[PDB]
Amino acid sequence: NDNVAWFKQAKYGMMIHWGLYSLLAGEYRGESSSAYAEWIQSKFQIPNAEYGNLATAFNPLYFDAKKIVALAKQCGMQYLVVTTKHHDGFAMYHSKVDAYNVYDATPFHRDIIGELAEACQKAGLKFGLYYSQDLDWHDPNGGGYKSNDVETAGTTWDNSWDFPDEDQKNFDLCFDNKILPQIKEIMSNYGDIATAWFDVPMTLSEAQSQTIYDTVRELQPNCLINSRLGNGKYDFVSLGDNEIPKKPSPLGLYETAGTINDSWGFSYHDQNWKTPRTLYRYKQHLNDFGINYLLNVGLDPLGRVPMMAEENLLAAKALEDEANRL
Amino acid sequence: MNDNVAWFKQAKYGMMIHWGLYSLLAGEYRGESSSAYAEWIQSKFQIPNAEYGNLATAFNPLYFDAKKIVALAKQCGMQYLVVTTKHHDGFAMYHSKVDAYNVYDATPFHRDIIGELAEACQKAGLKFGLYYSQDLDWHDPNGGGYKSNDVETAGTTWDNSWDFPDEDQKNFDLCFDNKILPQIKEIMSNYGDIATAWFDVPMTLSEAQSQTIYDTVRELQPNCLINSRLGNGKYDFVSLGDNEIPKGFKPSPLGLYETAGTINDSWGFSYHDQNWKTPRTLYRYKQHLNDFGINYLLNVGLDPLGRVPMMAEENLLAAKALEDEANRL
Amino acid sequence: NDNVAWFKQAKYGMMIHWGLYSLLAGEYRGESSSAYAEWIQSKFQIPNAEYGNLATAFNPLYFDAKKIVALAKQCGMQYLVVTTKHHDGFAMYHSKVDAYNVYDATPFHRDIIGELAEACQKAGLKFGLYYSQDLDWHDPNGGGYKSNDVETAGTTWDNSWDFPDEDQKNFDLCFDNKILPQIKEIMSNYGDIATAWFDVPMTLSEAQSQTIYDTVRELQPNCLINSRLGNGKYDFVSLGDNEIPKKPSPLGLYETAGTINDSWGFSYHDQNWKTPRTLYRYKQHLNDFGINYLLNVGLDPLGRVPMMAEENLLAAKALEDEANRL
Amino acid sequence: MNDNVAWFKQAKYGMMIHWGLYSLLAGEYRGESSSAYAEWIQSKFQIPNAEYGNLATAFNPLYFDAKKIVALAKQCGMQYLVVTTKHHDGFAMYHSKVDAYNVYDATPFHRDIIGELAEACQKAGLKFGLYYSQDLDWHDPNGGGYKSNDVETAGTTWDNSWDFPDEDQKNFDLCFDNKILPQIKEIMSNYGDIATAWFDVPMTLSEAQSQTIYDTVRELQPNCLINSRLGNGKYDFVSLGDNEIPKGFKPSPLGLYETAGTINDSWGFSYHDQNWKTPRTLYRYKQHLNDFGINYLLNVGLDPLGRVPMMAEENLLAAKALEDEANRL
Repeated sequence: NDNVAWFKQAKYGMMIHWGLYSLLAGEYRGESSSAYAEWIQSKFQIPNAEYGNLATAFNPLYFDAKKIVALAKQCGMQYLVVTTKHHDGFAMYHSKVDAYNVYDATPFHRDIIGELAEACQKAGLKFGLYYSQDLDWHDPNGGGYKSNDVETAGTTWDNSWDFPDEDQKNFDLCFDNKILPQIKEIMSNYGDIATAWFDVPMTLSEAQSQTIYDTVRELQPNCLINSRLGNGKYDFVSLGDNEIPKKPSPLGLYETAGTINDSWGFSYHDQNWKTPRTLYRYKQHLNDFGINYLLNVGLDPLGRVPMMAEENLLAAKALEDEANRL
Repeated sequence: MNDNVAWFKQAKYGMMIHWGLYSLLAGEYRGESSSAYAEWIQSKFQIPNAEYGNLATAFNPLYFDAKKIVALAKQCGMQYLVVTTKHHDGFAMYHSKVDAYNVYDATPFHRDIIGELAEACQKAGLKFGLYYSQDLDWHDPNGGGYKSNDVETAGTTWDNSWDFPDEDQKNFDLCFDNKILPQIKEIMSNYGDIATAWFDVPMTLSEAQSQTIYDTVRELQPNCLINSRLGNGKYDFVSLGDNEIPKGFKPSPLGLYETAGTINDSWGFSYHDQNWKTPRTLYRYKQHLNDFGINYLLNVGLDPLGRVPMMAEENLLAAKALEDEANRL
Repeated sequence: NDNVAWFKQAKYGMMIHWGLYSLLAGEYRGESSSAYAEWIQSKFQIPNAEYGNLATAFNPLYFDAKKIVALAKQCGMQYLVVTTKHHDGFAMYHSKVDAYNVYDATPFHRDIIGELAEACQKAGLKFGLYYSQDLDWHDPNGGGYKSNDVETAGTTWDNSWDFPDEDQKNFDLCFDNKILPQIKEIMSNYGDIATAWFDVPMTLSEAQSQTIYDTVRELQPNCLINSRLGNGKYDFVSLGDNEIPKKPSPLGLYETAGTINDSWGFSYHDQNWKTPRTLYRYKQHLNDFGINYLLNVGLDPLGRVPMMAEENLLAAKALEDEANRL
Repeated sequence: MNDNVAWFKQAKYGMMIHWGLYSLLAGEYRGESSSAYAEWIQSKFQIPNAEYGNLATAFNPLYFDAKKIVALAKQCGMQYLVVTTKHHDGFAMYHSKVDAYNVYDATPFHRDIIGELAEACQKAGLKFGLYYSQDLDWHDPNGGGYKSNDVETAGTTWDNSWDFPDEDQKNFDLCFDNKILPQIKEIMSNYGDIATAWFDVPMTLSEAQSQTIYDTVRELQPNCLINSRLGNGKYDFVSLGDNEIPKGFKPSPLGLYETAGTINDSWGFSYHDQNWKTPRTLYRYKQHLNDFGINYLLNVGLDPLGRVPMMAEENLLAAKALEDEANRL
């Protein structure tokens, strides 16, 4: 597509983390999440019955996709990527296949992904999706259960507390019944999807990885795919910073994702916001190396960009504009 | 007797709880900061009652647990707990017969917070006090404040001057008769023995109205000790305000004194306010007040899920450990 | 002078707090100063022999008046006011009358006020002076000793610890021997002085107040004088914020002084920096009411503008420029 | 015996001290932040030795008091104290015969910090350990690091590649023979019994040179327990690095283990780093390490006046109170 040229020149995007984890805001029964507040269910092994109950309290009165996209646009971000479903397995769109979602399970009773997809269409911002194709703590057969020999931002990679029978788990059950169906949903509704963001597989076959690639290719012909999916199945390489000089990308497309503070999900204890000058300088450094900066905002329980995140994005923009006048 | 006088003389330490619709905004409104006082946020931004009240539809504090809150208070050596029955925004945190603008009728939560705390205290053996905003009520067309705006606040005007912008056609008596006295009767009649009563310094309240509340409390709660703030003849202990603390003055004839503070700089929960007093500051202040025969009433602003903030709990518990250490050495 | 017109249009100035208190940086023997780190000697009643000993450690290797004035200039500040001598009584210039000064008492062995006066001359910034004409904790007969019935940011207003004989103290001794002589020094050397900043007298006669007024008028004909001096003896009223609407100034000249964090002097525990947006908005509000914003920087022990102060001034400038383009 | 082995098994808790020229910059250089590691600041900004060394002329820590530091350590139940004799910047914090780039010869202070701490520990009955950077030395033309820059650091290059930019003409042997071995002999001979010895993992040091230091320490300080970091045959306790802590691995044949941490995120003092671990975090970590037979070596980065930062002292003391409370309950 002309989508390859467009990504080469896009430079700057907004990432959005939002889900049930946002209501706990980095805190559980007087104890801190790790740096990663969105991992809180794994960190404290919160039973699905309890964690899911957060859905009943999810009523973000101040959520406004128009205002979020406007902010992104004012900062010169040319695209927006959003959590359709994180490791906890809660869909932030109206999933036909699973009622564990913002639309069916919450007083809010609205499709977040829908409102953001629309807001982007009208503002002329491309629209990307993140989806956790491997881990699903809500699914009896969610991924992670053949790869716990490594430490996480929680405890185990899988829901080992609600489903403590690793040897009687089968990821295929989860892949066939939830993963592929939900990927079809998000890739079919919500119009043109410019970017697709999957996790590095731990517990899914080359087949399953190839399957998602094909499903995305068929459904969203122009959709650029994050390297994390698999060694043959991508269009741009997501760089982790220590991979940047002073994973072959044949299209020459590169993205580095970061957050303004230290968490992806909202965390009221994390006030360690990168200063405007840090945000601007990092953006400048990545852009000069032909790397897109995908900068994460973790929306708060009322659906708001935290005050200091908004302030710092806007001040970073002012510094950039000032510097482009010289 | 009122052996309640002797008990207050020796109580030394209490928990205060601020909680209401303001807690959901958590010191933030449309990208902008509340003042140090997050509970004033409606006045600060002149949030129309229609919008602010809509917060009630989002109030579902899944983790609220009066037992756990009272247990914490008890573990820190606090002998009583005082709670916001209704703050300046005029939203009742109990099941008010007289006004449906309350936690029970207006919220998914559909529960009486004052009730659960009153019970939790009974069972734990902690006295139970009440705070009520008898003068300001931003929800009431004729709420107080509208004859006293010549002075600055933690918001804008003292009264709801935005929804009700006709200062010259306002009458507080309407509000006093229809909401204030009735609600004070409610909280002073239900929820059992009330050990402490906390009113604001009147701005827009006659001597009559002040005397009326005094009498109502005296009749309903014979042993209830009353905060000086109410009125110059109408109290049992003087609440001291920081600059009134030892190294005009209102006579305390019973010798009873209380200073209220917060752990951070806000009474209501505020995400942006992480300026928690260290355990050593909490302990030292408590010790200083207690040595001058002053009770320390220390405020916790519960978060939107009904939780004591992690750093508030940590700091209370560490302050307790320092105190115990010091009482062994 | 054309100095009246110039102040009406100046809008923005840098204030500098710096002295021995800066080395303690808000901390003494494991205990915190108040919000006002420069009050630390009074707060802990540090004996003059000990506090003065800080002079032996005062070697600010990174002090650079050119760089400080450049920053001020880049932020659009049109003048710079500096502590010649704060309540602790230590002169930050080469005082003939008292060797308790940066030049004579410190390894640094340099005139701070001199270097700043020069840097301002060359950059085309006006140059103002602050001087504590009443309190002097180093002087046996320093002020404050007839007015302790009120609380301070320390303990007593006077040095009541080294000199504990209030009834045998005589401020005239201090006024004649240190105050008037030092005011003559700072008002005679260091060239044109655009602004003069005295404290509200507690313990000095109408005579003594009139005397300083006259001395300034004679020495610095065009020097605009801060209302704090006395009810007949000023050119602009210094406003304290809660005095601003929604002290008659007949020239129509107004100044409000603030700090970026909560302290005037450097305080390593005070990281409560006003955000760029707060600084810019406050400046805008004061300027719209015809009030000059005098914004304080408390230099650190090495003579540096703290990193977050510099960042926040520069970002506030970028926001202002952005807003002036619209 | 070496009853020093039994003593380390039961010691549980030690104070580490970082202090040097880097402490005066306090995590800041020309308007810019050090990394999390303020002590790396010279490498981070490639500060020429002429300039960085000039900091020595400003080093006059009027409030340094080894007695008070050791007293604090003792009150927190720390049984030993380890100190930076010389960090990567190559500045000795003792009176080195072999190199005048030291606190005694180069600074107004004109005093041996290692000496005063060694004495203070003797009198208080605390063991005394030493840290020394045997490989990196940014002051030495032939300092280590110059054959291992393919990996990222808390600064820029591992070696001083800015003052000495001729990697291909550098020879570490020059540095080892003339500065490293001589200085290790100095610190291991003066300052009395040395209980603990802390070297960096070699990058640019032969087996010979590693064995040499081992032997030198063994000869000079028979009872000195040596940190695993030195070399795979040349140690007595394994220093565990966080991700090595229980819920390849190097065998500890004596069963001796140490984990070093800091209270905030820096080893050296940093004005901008106020991210102090809470007392409850300190206590819990100590408890967890101790239960797995691991000693907690907890670092304090002294400020330019030689002071334990106020929040470091507060947090150590509050952590102690929590520990004592928990050991009564």
